[PDB]
Amino acid sequence: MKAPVRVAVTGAAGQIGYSLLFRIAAGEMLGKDQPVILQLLEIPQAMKALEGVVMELEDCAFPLLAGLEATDDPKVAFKDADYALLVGAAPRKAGMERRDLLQVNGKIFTEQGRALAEVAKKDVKVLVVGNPANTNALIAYKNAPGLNPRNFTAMTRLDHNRAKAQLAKKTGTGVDRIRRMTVWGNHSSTMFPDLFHAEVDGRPALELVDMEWYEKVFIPTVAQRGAAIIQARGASSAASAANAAIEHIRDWALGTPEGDWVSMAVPSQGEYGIPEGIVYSFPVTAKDGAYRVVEGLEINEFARKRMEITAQELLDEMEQVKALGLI
Amino acid sequence: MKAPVRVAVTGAAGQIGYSLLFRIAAGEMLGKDQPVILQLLEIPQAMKALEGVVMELEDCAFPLLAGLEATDDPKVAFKDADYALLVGAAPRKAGMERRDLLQVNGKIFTEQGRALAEVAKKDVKVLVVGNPANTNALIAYKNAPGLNPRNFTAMTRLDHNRAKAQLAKKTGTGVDRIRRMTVWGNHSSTMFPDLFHAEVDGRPALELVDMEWYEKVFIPTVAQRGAAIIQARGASSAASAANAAIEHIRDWALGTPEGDWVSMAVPSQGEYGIPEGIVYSFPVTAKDGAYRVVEGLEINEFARKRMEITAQELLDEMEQVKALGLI
Repeated sequence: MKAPVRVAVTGAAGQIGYSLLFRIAAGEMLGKDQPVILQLLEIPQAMKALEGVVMELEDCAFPLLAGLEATDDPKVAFKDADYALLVGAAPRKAGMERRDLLQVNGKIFTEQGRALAEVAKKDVKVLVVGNPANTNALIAYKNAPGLNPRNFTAMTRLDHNRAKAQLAKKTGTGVDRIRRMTVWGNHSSTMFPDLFHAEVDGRPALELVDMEWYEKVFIPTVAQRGAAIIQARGASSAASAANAAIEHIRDWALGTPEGDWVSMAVPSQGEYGIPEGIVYSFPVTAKDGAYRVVEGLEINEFARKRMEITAQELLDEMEQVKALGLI
Repeated sequence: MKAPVRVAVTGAAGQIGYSLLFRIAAGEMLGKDQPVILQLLEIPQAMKALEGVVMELEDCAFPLLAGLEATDDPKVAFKDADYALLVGAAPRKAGMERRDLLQVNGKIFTEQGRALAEVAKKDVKVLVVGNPANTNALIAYKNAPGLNPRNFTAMTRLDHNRAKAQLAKKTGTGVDRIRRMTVWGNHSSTMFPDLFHAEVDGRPALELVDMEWYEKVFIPTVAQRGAAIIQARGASSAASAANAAIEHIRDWALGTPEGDWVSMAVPSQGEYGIPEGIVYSFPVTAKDGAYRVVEGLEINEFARKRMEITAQELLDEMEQVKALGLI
């Protein structure tokens, strides 16, 4: 009954894409009643592999996959796109410094931001997964004239889900009974998982766990989780990252649970005193395709300090891209 | 919410498992209101990697995942299991002939067959994906007296889904409009994709495509599809295989659509003249945990010949394993 929506995904032949595309086609991201047209983008040298991915999707015989297209041209992939997941970023080259990484991404996201502004739906919803997510999203929307900056977001949902999982394990309760978890700031190590407003069965989390555990165990464990996965499996956490990306888009489009909220890195408008422009993770609720930052939360010194630290890291990264003339 | 069911999966840390576990935990296999308890099995050397997979699953914060346990002991993994997906088989390393491979698979499935008979639910539904699927299932059920042999099946759903995709592509119609596809016999190359009863938008398939294309293009392409994916992506088609595995269990536990059927390799009871005992793919309809071969179908010589050839291959494999003292 519903008309198909176009979903563009970059870095389509990579690991996250491999764990992501099949669930999207299965209807797990936008609803089992929502047909989807996948428009996949890859760099020229990965087009053969992308064709392999296309064949696997066809071999799933998905009743909701209304269309499937592979290309190496952003203007074709983003054509009339309703949603865009920017997964592909700059590969970690050898003998390459951090700054050098920034310039490569700068070229990638400036071009993609331009393509989007040129051929996608004016209200296209964008999620940046490629690292560094927050700054890449910044570069993208700053280079997307005519489009709504607020429709450019970055992912922190994996960190958010990881936090919920740790709290559940600690308190011995189902993760499904955990709500109001918050991750503030950058996608990086300065990211701040907030338990001050989180609840376990309706009870404040800090009534179940002490501050020492929170500061000395919870925070560092959430921040190091990605590395733990790598040390154990010998590969990055692509499957859980893909799940988080799906949930990020899903909750944004279909809505958040009543009385709960999720984490999304979005362009700041000064909420909580956070500098404008930088893509910062905030607690947010969503309804009918629009999100809103949850304001009014009490912020104590402990949280304040960590929120400012991550904000400053984001300001620093923003300074660097400005210097490089990317924005 | 239904009471939780226990789903055992072997080779849990491998490629198929990585594309399989998350969708199962998401409710894609048994329904969005059916809680699941994943009991994962791996070989001792892969237990660390499996712990990594366990962490990624936790990090998805799945509301339906009521339990999660990793082990290297089949008696622990299959304990009270309602479903068992046997994915892990013998790894083919250099210096191993067919006989060598059959020996190790023989020990693997005799042990798992015995473990299932000893600790799993009496009505445990078993799907064998590890190759050679059909023969491994035979070894498994023959070594599981006490358990319904019809409960031991082998997968042909990927071949089935691939066949539907090719027909859809050729006729230029949505794959959702393709029904009554059938794959008979062995999981291997002698596998026979039947187009004589298939319909496209209600019309007989052979009315839209000719026999020349069927024999010279359709059959070979479906048979070589797995190799085509490897050549394009550089890796096996684990995601589409996991999808097929999910649909195989899903359509069995829940049910097949009205007026349609699917393909499943199951212990023959003499249907269509197929020797008794060998796990052979047949067209089947299913309802709430029980399937039935679609008998009474008109079989032409073109199909008979191929059904006969693939059946002979299975007989020979059965004789090979019998001579090795595995059954």
